[PDB]
Amino acid sequence: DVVNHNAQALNTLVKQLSSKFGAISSVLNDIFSRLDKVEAEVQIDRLIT
Amino acid sequence: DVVNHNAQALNTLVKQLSSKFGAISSVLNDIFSRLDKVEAEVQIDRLIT
Amino acid sequence: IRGDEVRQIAPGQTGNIADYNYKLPDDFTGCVIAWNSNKLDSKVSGNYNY
Repeated sequence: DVVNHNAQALNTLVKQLSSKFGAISSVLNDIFSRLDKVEAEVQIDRLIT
Repeated sequence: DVVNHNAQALNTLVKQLSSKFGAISSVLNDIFSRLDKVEAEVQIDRLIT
Repeated sequence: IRGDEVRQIAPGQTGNIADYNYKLPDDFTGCVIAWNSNKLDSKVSGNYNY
């Protein structure tokens, strides 16, 4: 379990890079290119949070 | 370290008042004087959170 | 500005006015005012001063 609690807790974290968190996309460059700067700085703020 | 850990935790808690958290300013009176209520409430919500 | 391009005076926009003529900074903090000037600029022959 000392192995199994450490391999799992990373795999939960790394897969959290695939989440949107209410934004339109999980990819930074799609938000940077498909939106205005004042709205990209809100959606990317949501992703950062 | 018991002296140090309770001194680094407080000072950091001071320095995180300089963070904007995606708002237009880290000073609340500037937000309340430069914007009207409906616009400034989002910025104050971000700072409070 | 010709009225069909009055929306082009905005930060973060692309157009013939917005690129070849002038650009507003993305961090611009100010105001934009527009007004009709048909009685002062529009001529029957055509105003070539602009």
